Amino acid sequence: AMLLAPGDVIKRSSEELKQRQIQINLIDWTAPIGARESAVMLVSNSIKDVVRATAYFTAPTGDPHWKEVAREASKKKNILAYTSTGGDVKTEFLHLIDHL
Amino acid sequence: SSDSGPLLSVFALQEIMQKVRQVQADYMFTVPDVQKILDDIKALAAEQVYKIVKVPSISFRHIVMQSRDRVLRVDTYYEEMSQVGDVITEDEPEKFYSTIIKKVRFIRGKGSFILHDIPTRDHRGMEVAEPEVLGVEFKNVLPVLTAEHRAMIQNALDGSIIENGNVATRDVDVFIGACSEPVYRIYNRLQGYIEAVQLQELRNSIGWLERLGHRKRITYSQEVLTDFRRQDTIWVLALQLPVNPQVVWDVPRSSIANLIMNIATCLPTGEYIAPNPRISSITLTQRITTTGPFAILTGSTPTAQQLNDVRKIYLALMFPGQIILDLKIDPGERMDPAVRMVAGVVGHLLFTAGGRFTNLTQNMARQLDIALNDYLLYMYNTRVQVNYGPTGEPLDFQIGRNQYDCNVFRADFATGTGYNGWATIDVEYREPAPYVHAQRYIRYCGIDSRELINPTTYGIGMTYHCYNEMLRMLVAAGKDSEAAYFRSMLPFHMVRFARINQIINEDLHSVFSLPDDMFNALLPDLIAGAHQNADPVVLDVSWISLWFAFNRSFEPTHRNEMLEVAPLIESVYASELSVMKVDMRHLSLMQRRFPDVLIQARPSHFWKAVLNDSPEAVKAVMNLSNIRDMMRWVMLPSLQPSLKLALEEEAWAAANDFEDLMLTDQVYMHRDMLPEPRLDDIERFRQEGFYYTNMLEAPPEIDRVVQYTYEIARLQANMGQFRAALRRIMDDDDWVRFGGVLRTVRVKFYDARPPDDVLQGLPFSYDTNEAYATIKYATETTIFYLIYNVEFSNTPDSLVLINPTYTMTKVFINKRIVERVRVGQILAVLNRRFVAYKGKMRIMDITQSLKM
Amino acid sequence: VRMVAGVVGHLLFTAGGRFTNLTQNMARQLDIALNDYLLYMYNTRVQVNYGPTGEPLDFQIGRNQYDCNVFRADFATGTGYNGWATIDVEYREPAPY
Repeated sequence: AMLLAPGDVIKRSSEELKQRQIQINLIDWTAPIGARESAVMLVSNSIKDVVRATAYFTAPTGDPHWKEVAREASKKKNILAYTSTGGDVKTEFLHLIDHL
Repeated sequence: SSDSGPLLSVFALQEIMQKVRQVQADYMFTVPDVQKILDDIKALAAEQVYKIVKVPSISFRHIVMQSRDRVLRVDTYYEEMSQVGDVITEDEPEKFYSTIIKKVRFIRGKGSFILHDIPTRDHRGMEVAEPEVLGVEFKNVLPVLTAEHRAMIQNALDGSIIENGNVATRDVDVFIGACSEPVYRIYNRLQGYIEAVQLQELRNSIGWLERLGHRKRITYSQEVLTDFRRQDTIWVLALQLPVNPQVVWDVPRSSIANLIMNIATCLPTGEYIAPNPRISSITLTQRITTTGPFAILTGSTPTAQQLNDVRKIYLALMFPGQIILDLKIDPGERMDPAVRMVAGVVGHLLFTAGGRFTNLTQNMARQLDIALNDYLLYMYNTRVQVNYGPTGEPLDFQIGRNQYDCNVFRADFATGTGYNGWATIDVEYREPAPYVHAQRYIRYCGIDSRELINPTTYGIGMTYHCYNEMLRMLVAAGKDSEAAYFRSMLPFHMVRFARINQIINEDLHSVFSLPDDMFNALLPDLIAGAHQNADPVVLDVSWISLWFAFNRSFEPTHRNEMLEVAPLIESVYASELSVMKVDMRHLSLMQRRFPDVLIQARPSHFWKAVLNDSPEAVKAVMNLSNIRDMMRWVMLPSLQPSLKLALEEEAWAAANDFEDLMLTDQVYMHRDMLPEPRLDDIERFRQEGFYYTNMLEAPPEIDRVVQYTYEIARLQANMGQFRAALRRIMDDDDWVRFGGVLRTVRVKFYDARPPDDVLQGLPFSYDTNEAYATIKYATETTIFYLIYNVEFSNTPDSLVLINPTYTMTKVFINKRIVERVRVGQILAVLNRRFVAYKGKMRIMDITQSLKM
Repeated sequence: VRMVAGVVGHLLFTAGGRFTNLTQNMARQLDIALNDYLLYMYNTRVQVNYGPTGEPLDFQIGRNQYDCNVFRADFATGTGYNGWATIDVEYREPAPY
């Protein structure tokens, strides 16, 4: 399961995802112990990995590369989508990753 | 790192190659790229057999004579087929059989065509055929005819109406055309097969494909399951999906090739994932007490050979019986005992021993059990009371507060006790699988693979027998820390076994897997130590590689991108094998039928000949490693039906005769002066031309001909009495025939004086060396038809000679290659029935629907 | 999403009885998805008893061993969809057409 999110929220929340043992491939712009903690394989945002993603998350942000990625993700026939509704994106994004 | 299909395939093939060369070197290369071979076999599967064409190729043509009432009609098929092949020579059997197979392949390939959207014309409210669709060419005779004969030919040409007919409740248009005999036979057989396939087996093939897709949890496209029932499409079935699996498992010495093909075609791609770091925190807490063996685990970056060992041990874990494991001898590196005992316990957990199947030898079990004995005896933080047994074998002592023993822990292949196969069930036969040879189900952990799993929640609250028993053993031994570590380990362990069970019971199901016979017989083969079938494959690993394998795991990221197109590849492979077998059988029968006129040849000769004219992809797939063994292979009547096999059989039946192959042994020598053209009295030459040929209307009188064979001719040549005997025969005004070995012939047409080599040609070559001289039978004999153009009459020396000239060679062919007819009979040969489909109909196959 | 789509489409549409609006391919895919959803086996533990043949949904689940093989689609009676044993077409006073 792969997810697409804006670059700023991934860069700002890198340490929590690293604690979640989720791989990160970012492009900059300047209960007993279980087998695994989260089901997500990769959270990133690029043109190359849109063909492998299965969902995407949209939020108000600023970056010159989110437009094409979001449009190509919306082009997909069979993909899930989530949107942010007010407040902080911190807890909402963390909860979505936890229950994905 | 990542592991995929082709990468692990070439890795395992490299290990197989290095092991086999190490084995072979005791008795006094690079791995081929599997991607290139696989692309070739996919492309060959995508190739078509037939050919769609608007109009059939021309079959007859006409040459006008000087007389206006006579035309000469010639079939172009013999003319264009006599030029196909090579020279026939008596002392090269391989060239002879190569020419024969090339000619029969050409005959088969020429006649395979399907009509589509033929041109038409409206006349008197009906449909009529435009002159180019029917195979008659008469361009030359139209300007030279009279008015009323032109009226006759126009009426006859316009009288070819078009009738309507049905083919499996589909509308078709049928008309009358002209074509040669074997080409029409091949076309009619193809049309008959097309009509016959529409009834029964195509629906069965579609249903079998749907069932196979249902088993493997993949859904096929709507086209391949729906366009069967469409009214406007005709579906021809070149390759039948329910392929018989005996043919692929019958070629000798192919277990490695089938295994590597299965790995290349069915393995998905995945990632290796480290366990939960809270377990690492537990290990760090354990590090306070240094008495633990894994406190000195040295969790550094593994080297390359350790990664290779992990990959090969997981490969051994995937295949239950194909791959066996052993230990690598390392007398150079010095090792601590802690790694030895942790490797021993890890190997006890992760592997299996026996019961129904096995993947280990007795040796590695022996070192494993002695290492576990060393762990339970040598190292200790404090002493624990223990009572030893009377017999001096490992694991024969009672240790702990209770009366718990370890005699049952001893490795035994009869019952498979101690390991994960202790009193569990592994093999199970439930429901007839889509493949009728691999109806088995296996379960390493003991949990079914039908139910889905979720990694974040699975693995809590359930245990199996062997793990619980050893945990009770270890807690009875007083080793609490290792017990807690393994309790942490357990969910990861069961998740990995669930994943491996799913991938082995769901994805690797193919024709290339072993059937139940040798799968069941493998264990007694290893127990008895005597090999009768194909031997198993053994590999080697290191001690710490076991710990690395236990720490790591394999989780698939996504499936192979070509899992859906494998059945077509296996079907076309089996069809090519069947074509090879039927070709071998037909060559043997052809050799046996006529031994007097054909030379005897070794099996290797025409075997190499038939291999030379075969596609390269099946050559590469087959040869991934005698003479009589493949003869025994050919003797088995196992077979796989296909369209190509039917066409090959029909072509062989047509080519059973030699007269239609333009190969004959009827050549004659007779002395007769060449007729001369009447140069004088120019008006007569203008109103009457010249015409000469070699062919006789009938064989000559039987009593006035003598017979020579190869042996007596060779003897006379050795004794130097050949030409004298020929002269003596010739002056008697008799005939002579060069019977015996088959001869190739050619046909040519000349509008002027032919070169002197053709006119003075001899049916033998005579040379001298300095046992007197050598003779060879004719390289080629030419059949010529001389029709001198009267336009050349104003320019002589192109139609006249200087002396009376004697021609010698005559050839008799029973079939009328060239005939003379008047204007009435030039359109009387239209007697063949042609069926066609409209261009508003679509022709589609299964391969085209899958976008190959 | 395929699993939940199958389990919801087994209830949304209708099949069999007097008419249908699905092909057999959709019926088979929906049955497969329903079987996959019923065998997801996520949180609690429940016993399942499989049947003789390998046809989908041929098993019994629950403490009372409920028969769930009748949910398999069949166009003769439509027992696995909205047309299952319910009157669905009727007649009344004549229409103008």
